[PDB]
Amino acid sequence: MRNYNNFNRVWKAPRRPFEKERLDREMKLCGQYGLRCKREIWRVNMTLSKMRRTARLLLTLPENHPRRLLEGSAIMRRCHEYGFLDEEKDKLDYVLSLTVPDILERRLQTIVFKAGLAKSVHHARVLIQQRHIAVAKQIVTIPSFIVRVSSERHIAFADASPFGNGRTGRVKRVRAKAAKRHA
Amino acid sequence: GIVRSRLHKRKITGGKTKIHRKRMKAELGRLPANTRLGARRVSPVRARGGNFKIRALRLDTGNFAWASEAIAHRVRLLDVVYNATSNELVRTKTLVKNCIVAVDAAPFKRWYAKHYGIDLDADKDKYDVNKASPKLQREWTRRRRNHRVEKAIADQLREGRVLARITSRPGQSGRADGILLEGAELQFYLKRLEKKKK
Amino acid sequence: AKKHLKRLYAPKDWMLSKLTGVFAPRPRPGPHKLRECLPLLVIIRNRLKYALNAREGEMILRQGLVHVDNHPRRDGKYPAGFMDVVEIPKTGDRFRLMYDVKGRFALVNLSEAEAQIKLMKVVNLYTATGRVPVAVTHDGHRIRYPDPHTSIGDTIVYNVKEKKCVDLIKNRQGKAVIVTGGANRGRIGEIVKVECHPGAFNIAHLKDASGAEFATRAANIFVIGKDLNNLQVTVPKQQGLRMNVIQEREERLIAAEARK
Amino acid sequence: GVVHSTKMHRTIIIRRNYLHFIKKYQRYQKRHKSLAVHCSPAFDPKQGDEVVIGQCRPLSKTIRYNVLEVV
RNA sequence: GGAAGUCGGCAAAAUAGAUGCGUAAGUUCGCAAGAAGCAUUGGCUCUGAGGGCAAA
RNA sequence: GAUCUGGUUGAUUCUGCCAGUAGUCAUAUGCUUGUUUCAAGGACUUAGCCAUGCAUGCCUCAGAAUCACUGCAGCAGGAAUCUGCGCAUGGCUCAUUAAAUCAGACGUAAUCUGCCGCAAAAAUCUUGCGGCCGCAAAAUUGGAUAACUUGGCGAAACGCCAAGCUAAUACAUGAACCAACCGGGUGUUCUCCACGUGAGACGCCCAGCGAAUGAAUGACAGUAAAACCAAUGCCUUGCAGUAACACCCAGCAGUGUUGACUCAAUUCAUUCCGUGCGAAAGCCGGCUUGUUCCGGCGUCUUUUGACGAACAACUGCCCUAUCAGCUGGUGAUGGCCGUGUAGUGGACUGCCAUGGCGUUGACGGGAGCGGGGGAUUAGGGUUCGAUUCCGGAGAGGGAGCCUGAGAAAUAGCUACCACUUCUACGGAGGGCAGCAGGCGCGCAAAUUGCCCAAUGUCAAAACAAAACGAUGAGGCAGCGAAAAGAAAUAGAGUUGUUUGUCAUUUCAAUGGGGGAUAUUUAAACCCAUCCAAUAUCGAGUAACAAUUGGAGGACAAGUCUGGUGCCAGCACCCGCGGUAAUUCCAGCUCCAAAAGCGUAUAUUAAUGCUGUUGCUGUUAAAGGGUUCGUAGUUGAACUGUGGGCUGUGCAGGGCCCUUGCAGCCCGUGAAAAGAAACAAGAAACACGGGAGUGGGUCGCAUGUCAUGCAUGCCAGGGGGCGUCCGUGAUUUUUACUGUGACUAAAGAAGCGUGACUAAAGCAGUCAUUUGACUUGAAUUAGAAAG
RNA sequence: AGUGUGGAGAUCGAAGAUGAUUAGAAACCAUUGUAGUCCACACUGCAAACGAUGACACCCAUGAAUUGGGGAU
Ligand SMILES: [K+]
Ligand SMILES: [K+]
Ligand SMILES: [K+]
Ligand SMILES: [K+]
Ligand SMILES: [K+]
Ligand SMILES: [K+]
Ligand SMILES: [K+]
Ligand SMILES: [K+]
Ligand SMILES: [K+]
Ligand SMILES: [K+]
Ligand SMILES: [Mg+2]
Ligand SMILES: [Mg+2]
Ligand SMILES: [Mg+2]
Ligand SMILES: [Mg+2]
Ligand SMILES: [Mg+2]
Ligand SMILES: [Mg+2]
Ligand SMILES: [Mg+2]
Ligand SMILES: [Mg+2]
Ligand SMILES: [Mg+2]
Ligand SMILES: [Mg+2]
Ligand SMILES: [Mg+2]
Ligand SMILES: [Mg+2]
Ligand SMILES: [Mg+2]
Ligand SMILES: [Mg+2]
Ligand SMILES: [Mg+2]
Ligand SMILES: [Mg+2]
Ligand SMILES: [Mg+2]
Ligand SMILES: [Mg+2]
Ligand SMILES: [Mg+2]
Ligand SMILES: [Mg+2]
Ligand SMILES: [Mg+2]
Ligand code: NA
Ligand code: NA
Ligand code: NA
Ligand code: NA
Ligand code: NA
Ligand code: NA
Repeated sequence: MRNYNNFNRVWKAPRRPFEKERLDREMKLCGQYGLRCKREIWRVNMTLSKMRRTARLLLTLPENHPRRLLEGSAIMRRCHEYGFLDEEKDKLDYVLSLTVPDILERRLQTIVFKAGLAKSVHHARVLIQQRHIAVAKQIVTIPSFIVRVSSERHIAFADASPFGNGRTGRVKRVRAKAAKRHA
Repeated sequence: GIVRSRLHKRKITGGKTKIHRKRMKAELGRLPANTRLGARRVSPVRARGGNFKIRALRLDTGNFAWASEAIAHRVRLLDVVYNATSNELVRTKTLVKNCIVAVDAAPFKRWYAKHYGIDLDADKDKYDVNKASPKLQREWTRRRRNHRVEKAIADQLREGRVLARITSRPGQSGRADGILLEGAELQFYLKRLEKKKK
Repeated sequence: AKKHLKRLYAPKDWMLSKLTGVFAPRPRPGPHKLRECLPLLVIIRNRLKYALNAREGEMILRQGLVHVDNHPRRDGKYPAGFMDVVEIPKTGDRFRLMYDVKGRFALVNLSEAEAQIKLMKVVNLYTATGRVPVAVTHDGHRIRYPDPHTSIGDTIVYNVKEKKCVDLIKNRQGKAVIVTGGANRGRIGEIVKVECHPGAFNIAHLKDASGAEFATRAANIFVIGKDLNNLQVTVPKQQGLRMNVIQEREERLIAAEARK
Repeated sequence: GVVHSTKMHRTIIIRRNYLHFIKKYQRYQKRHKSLAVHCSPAFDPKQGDEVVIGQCRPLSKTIRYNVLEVV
């Protein structure tokens, strides 16, 4: 009551619940990127739909339109920093051609797996959720963290993690404590 | 209580307004003064904002003005002789604005004698026009050479009572001021008063 | 008689967050209107950051440590609107309340012999008892004997220390004005024409330094000088020049990049 | 407006005819608004004449305008 | 108290003048209808309104 | 993502509904639930009823303490009680309600307005002394009455007498001179002057703000010269020259404002009777310590402007005609004179006169608080809005009222009607649509919690100091799978049994959780941080063990195996079950979503099945039997190729034509001027009170009793301008379209910004510093009317 | 078709009667017959009142006809 904190939704379910082709493609994506459920794919779908709707509205307007200029520059910038679009292509019609894998590549789990800090995409999610990966000296625990191209270089193991400058984990800590108990 | 709102009034279409609120103090009315001719009696009324309205229940004297002479005098009210609303307001001697009354013409006669040196009563405590210094006599001729009085007014002053019209609202101001009838206004009302007597 | 003012209903220029509280300090009646004022509590807490909360703001204000127009004010609900000189002698603050190009309130730092000067737009002229010509300004002042050439709309230069008028600037074509209300609030331009509509609102057309024409109702203009160069008061950083939004965005991005 | 009725004493009824745009159908519809106006004896308007009216204080329970000129 | 009287309200009681308002089913559209109902009314002292006839 | 599918036939192509399908901060209900973040939460039904508690009070240096209070030794705290102010806000609910309310846009020149801003104020014969007078003057004003005391009454009662104290910034009273300017009326008043528009003293009667009545101002702005007479100024002894004005003021307003005023203000006449007007006859400080010390306060009246109030209405706003007439005795529409009101008004009285409204839907009925906004939607739309912000209304129901700046107030009063509570029977009470909480009612909705730490409000009030103002407003927690965001339930291998599987075998990691030097917090609580810094616990069936719906079709996924046999059942729909059930009841297996997943009922999409976009009517539903015919809707043309020049185009068939350039009394006529075309945004007049001293185009005249300390100092003309007034066109609008103004937030777009991401939020950032960024907080859109 | 009031009443003929046919057969079929049918005036306004196709306007291929009015040989 008398609270003005805003909240909205980020995903939307498909119109047809059971399509063989859609289910097969979504299972492809889930297995390829190690996703807990289809709701992550649907969230990416909603982000893509919003971006493409904005791009269509801007492309309807004439080129000299100040609104088109400002918002197209903003969307170009956002795509380029977040890595969805290659820097070579700078037209407003390349946002319309974006696909779900383009954003799914930018997730911190996929980025860690590709960079080699993890042996698999299911290993990368565990590594992130277990406070082992730090992006630019900041521990990131969210697998869906979309990585900027400038922050791609700074991804490494956390200084507080055992796979780094931190103290030994539970397996070793508990074994050492048991050895002390025996001695 | 009494209200001055348009909620109780029928619409121009003839429909009945459906009132969905209680009466307000900002739309109230109050009972009329019904001021009579008698010894002075008033009652204060606390109006909106803290101010006061002097509801006069009776009045006997007042400030009546000779407009063509740009003067005023406090005289007694002798009668009320005509009301445009109804003759019941004349029978009951009700003093309201724009009502015709008869007042005391002695102060006006005295001022005329003192100002212009003309005694209306002479040709037919009182001021003596022959006592004046001859500097004042030169004053009188300067005033007398521009001004002429009406025979209708002069006849009334000689008779002792002159008709007048109330220009103040007694139920609001608490006083009965007025003006002397002159010109076509006097001839208009004199004709109405002659119809009654015949 | 309303005493409260919700934060949502409060003016946006106060910059009060919607999640901090339910209420905002309702401006007491005074010099400036409720919608066109900046309360002293807001000035001392949300702008100068001298007070961390309303309690400390009250401790500062009730001591008379904050002077508005050379007079100490103990009320945190004091209007304290446009053209007002606010001085804290203990910290030597001495700033004037103006409008910037975005329309928000700005604290333009002043000096000596400038904090003594305040401009007032004559909003009414009437003859008081004794046949005394009185001019009423935009801040509620009643000048008992103004310049004989004073007319409604012209501005007068007031010495707050000596409480006397020192100059009069007439509202004529070619004068430099600042827009006080509307969409063009805070912009500075020169009068090029004033379309007069008897019975309705007059429309003043203005042109700024860059040559951009813009119009506004004649009640929203405030004369501040005889020319766009010879202003009688110091203005905020932007000098009343509205910048194109795209150019401003690119300039801010370039500055942010250059910082790192 | 245009004079619609002149049967009262020192009072006339004027009609303001306009078209109202219905958004859904993208089309207009004709509507009118009758107004009670006080006509000074300085004017002698006939039914169908075209008049200019200016707003004044309530002079009766329906009159809020005064005739300023007959065209 | 109120038809418990009596074959049965028989007999009695009841109602009521004028004026204003108001009035149902049904109906051959004429009625029903004074339907049913409400209200007013005196005495005084006033004030309006409703005309003739003569006169340039 | 502008998307369809199953059911009518032996099959076919249609129409057409039914059924499926996706959402809903959209409610209920079932089953299920590890972590964290953000949230709505007795509107629906009964504007039903309510036990109990608590929600509005307030004191500084600065109104009034002899608590027979306290400390200290008078001083300082001070109960109480007067006094002032608030309590008309906030909170709640949505019952009423369609010329209402509300929204955008306007008014109030028709009004009221405490607080607060900036101002203003020369009315007033008072006081003390002696005998009305005399004399003097830092005016040394007077009655109350609480608390208190005494005696009390009453079963009680936010019930009460009576008598004794005693104060105020309470109440009443009252201040001459100092101390101005300015006007009006007069005297059988004197002094002159002339033989009265004379002049000058002097006397006395009034001349403050606000109010009342009456007169007068509140300008002008469409013509030139002489005469004469009376008076009066000058020149001198006839009119150049001359602001006005018979001294003491030789310029002490000849000039308010508006689009408009009967307005502001001024002057004159007469009036004001409590129903106005102190320097509170007030308080507190400094100093230097003052019959003229200097602050800070407080208060009366007058005034305007901020905060408001009240009133009016330009456009808009659901369904219904099996609602067509509505209004008018006894106001209906208007007029006249009043009355009432804060004001305007048929608001109202009297008297007139017949008006006013309606098929462009009046009147009546039904459903509704109205917006901002929400859901859903390619677009157009459709639906929702009890509910956070704004506006209205109400406090069981009606009505009336008092106080006050403001109430027709309800944690005010009065009375009725419902209900109620106590009683010692005489009496006395009540009002949760505030908060918590009952009881009903229902499908349906939390704690009789903590705190003012923040955000505000009121107040006599900074904070602190013997010395912490209230506040269920508000915040905080509890409850809370309404809703929203992030996220677990394992990861890497070995060996055997291309891969993969399965059985082994490892190996680390990390939570849930358990704690804390602590951190957070008003305090808690969450979060975050950590499990040594010398010194800190913990997974292996990682038992710390995921659920809810399904597998004939629509619709993803079993000719599996048992039961059952038109039974039990299931099945939205089509259907399955009558014994070798793809459909029931089970097992196993597989499918879909997943800390969720079913069901019911709405509503949006689907649905071009409401069709403006964009429907259909030969035979599927559906052209009226036919003509006439008013509303209403729709409606044929026509005032109209401008030319020339120079360049320049796959120009094309001197000509035509592209692009650009410069011309054109830019048809013909007529010649800067005139003429012609135009031009009301024009012309013709005329206004210094017209233009910041009448716009472009240092001494020397004035005069000098003048801060005349001022004025001229190009002349003239002709034009051209500003403003303002007057007078003239046998006068042109509106829709559309292009711009511009005006126009709350929240919400919706959108810019920027790694709150660890995100839903969020408007923050922050960066040097490392006593600070930068002169940090940011961009921009949009938002009907209709104006 | 029906209604009202006058006429008319040849023919055919709802109702009715009789004869057949039939399991039944006041159905079809025979023989009759009232109201009607016809007219005047007044009602009614219910048709497969159909082209199951509203009205006005524009454009629109071919060959053979037909009705009315013109014009030419
Ligand atoms: K809560
Ligand atoms: K009986
Ligand atoms: K009967
Ligand atoms: K009190
Ligand atoms: K009137
Ligand atoms: K009872
Ligand atoms: K409650
Ligand atoms: K259809
Ligand atoms: K027609
Ligand atoms: K026959
Ligand atoms: Mg009488
Ligand atoms: Mg009886
Ligand atoms: Mg018996
Ligand atoms: Mg009996
Ligand atoms: Mg009998
Ligand atoms: Mg009847
Ligand atoms: Mg069929
Ligand atoms: Mg309220
Ligand atoms: Mg109203
Ligand atoms: Mg409701
Ligand atoms: Mg109320
Ligand atoms: Mg109740
Ligand atoms: Mg009440
Ligand atoms: Mg209550
Ligand atoms: Mg009550
Ligand atoms: Mg588990
Ligand atoms: Mg279903
Ligand atoms: Mg059909
Ligand atoms: Mg927003
Ligand atoms: Mg038989
Ligand atoms: Mg028929
Ligand atoms: Na009379
Ligand atoms: Na009767
Ligand atoms: Na359905
Ligand atoms: Na509200
Ligand atoms: Na047979
Ligand atoms: Na037979």
